Amino acid sequence: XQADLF
Amino acid sequence: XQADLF
Amino acid sequence: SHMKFTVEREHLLKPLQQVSGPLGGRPTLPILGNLLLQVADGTLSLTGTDLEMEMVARVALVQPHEPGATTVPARKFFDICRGLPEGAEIAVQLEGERMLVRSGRSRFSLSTLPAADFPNLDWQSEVEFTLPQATMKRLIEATQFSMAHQDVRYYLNGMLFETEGEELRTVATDGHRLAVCSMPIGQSLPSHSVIVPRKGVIELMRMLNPLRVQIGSNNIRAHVGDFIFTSKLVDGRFPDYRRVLPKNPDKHLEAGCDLLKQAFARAAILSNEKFRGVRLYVSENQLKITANNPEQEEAEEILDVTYSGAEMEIGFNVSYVLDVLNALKCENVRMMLTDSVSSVQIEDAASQSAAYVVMPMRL
Amino acid sequence: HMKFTVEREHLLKPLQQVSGPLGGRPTLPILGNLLLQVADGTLSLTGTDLEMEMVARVALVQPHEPGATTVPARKFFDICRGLPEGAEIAVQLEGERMLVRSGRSRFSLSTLPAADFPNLDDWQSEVEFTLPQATMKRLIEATQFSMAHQDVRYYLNGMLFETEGEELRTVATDGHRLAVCSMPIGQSLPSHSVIVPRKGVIELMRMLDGGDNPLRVQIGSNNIRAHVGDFIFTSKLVDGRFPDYRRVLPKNPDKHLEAGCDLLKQAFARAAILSNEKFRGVRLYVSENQLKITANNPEQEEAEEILDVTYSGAEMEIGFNVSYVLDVLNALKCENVRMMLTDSVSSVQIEDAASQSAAYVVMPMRL
Repeated sequence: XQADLF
Repeated sequence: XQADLF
Repeated sequence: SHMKFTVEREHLLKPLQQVSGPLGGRPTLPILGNLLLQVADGTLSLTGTDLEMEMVARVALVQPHEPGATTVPARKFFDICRGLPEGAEIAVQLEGERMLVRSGRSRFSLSTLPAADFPNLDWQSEVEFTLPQATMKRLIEATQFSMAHQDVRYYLNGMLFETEGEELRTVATDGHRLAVCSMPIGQSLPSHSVIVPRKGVIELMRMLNPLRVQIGSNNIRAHVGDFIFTSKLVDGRFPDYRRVLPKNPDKHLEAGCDLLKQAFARAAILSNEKFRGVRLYVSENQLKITANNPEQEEAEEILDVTYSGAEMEIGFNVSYVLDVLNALKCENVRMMLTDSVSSVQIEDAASQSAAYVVMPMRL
Repeated sequence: HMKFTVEREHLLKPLQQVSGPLGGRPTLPILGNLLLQVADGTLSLTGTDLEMEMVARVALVQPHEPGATTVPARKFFDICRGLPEGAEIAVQLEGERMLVRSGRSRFSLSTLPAADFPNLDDWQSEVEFTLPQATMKRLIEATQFSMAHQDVRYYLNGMLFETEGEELRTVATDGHRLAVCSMPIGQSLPSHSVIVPRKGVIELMRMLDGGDNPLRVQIGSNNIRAHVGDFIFTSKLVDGRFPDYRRVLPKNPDKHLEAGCDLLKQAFARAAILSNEKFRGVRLYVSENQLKITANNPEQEEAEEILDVTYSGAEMEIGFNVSYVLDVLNALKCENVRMMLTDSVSSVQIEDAASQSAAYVVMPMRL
């Protein structure tokens, strides 16, 4: 993996 | 609590 | 690795939901979270178990099928079937240690456990009879709230099923309060009494067109259409209800069920959170309910009732009273008393088919 | 002194609304009480948790005496609720007890001094506006599922309320997915943006009954106030710098997918059954006019769904938390969905194919 938007 | 029926 | 069947979604749903009944959350053994699937002749059988009880469902196979057996994850298989479009054709087949489920362009591969590893209950019937769903549902609903939950007296964590003459009777108690309901079933029966475990009573309740019962020495079976429920019985000495029922009550009270319920419900707000004791001052044609708590808060309710007998104060766990009144879904209640240290019998003023006994408190 | 006699039906909705901000385990006992004030021909009822408060005003058409006290909230509401329809509830204070009488029912409750009741500190409004309750309920409902719960980034445990031109906008993100909804309110507003705490978004949401009163909002520096008929809600704001949503929206997506909302939802929901219980990852393969969704778990069980979609562009494989996708599709209560992609490591924008008022951004998982 979850990858982050920020 | 009281009391018991049996 | 040969089992094959194609069934319509709607022929699997109710059976899958019914057999998954005895199955709990967090199964001890992985196979207990599995359903046994067996194809024999033109019938698919689905079995669910928890070792103490089991639920079997039979589904007619009008489409091509191959005989065989396997066990598959219960919730997962039910969810796949339920998640499928209405009217979907569900084609199932075994591919070694995998069960394949196909319907339209949806494909699922579930992991199986050998059918040979599936547990099963061993018995012969002694008492047999039929009864309408509604009679069972009413016998259960009338008493189930009075069952103990996780008592050391393990036989109290269940419901007594008793046959006498042409009647079926259910009894449930937790040592503080008791519920008994008797219904005529239209058949002469031998005097027999067994204890059904609470998890079974719940399962029996959830399978409720007609209902047939077979009682054995250590088992109970219930057939309702294409479903067969079996349960082991509780080995224990259930208390005799006939002895806890007030033998000769001299005091008799009558009141409106709803006014009495609403009065106890309001007094309860200011009763002790742990002990829930309310006081009853009964006097000629009048009831006064009072409650108080450690914070010194007080409630008082006065009601007009039909009462001619001796004045007396009697303490009660208001939850036990409210439980009874919510069970009696009637217009008027009859209360039968004796003294401040003895049980009270509560019933519908227009029916004696159910009776409820509550033991008092010293406040 | 405090004395009032009011009808049961005039207290029920007020007592239920003012008991809203109240937690189950109050730190201070007074925090489980409601402040009761009689002043002129009005009874005011207040409930607080120190971060937020709810006030209700009830008109007094019967004899009354001015005064104040605090009284256990749940108990007073339950007494009133328990009394018959039309009951006339006569309240009077008798020292450290408040007496409640109605018919042949009598209750004596314990009180705490009104003087000890907590006040929210005074503040100055900066932005003021009116809107239908339905607009506010739709702005909240569209985004609330995307707020963080108890994140590190405390400024995400809430919803951004932003005014721009004639529009009110809500944004909610947890760092993994985002939701933004904008509605025109018919009034020119100064550009202002504040963060409402998630507990206050919930309270604001619960005061929106349906109508015959508009919603009057007052936003300040560190507070938000909402007036609906005879109820006034006030909340403290979250002290933080909300991230910019305008930079997380795919800047120039080259890939566009269209599909039926329900068929897409039902397939995802079926694939989800055989996805990892903890991580919930599903694989998306997009190819000409087709979508394939696959899932597998540690037990090596596998699900696969194939769908007809409207897609013309480069083939791509992208991972997603199926719960985040399902949340968006269930939010979008529509006929068709539009998905805008770029690559396997970049966010996807999801929206109704016929409405842009709401937009959802979901960040992928690798495998």
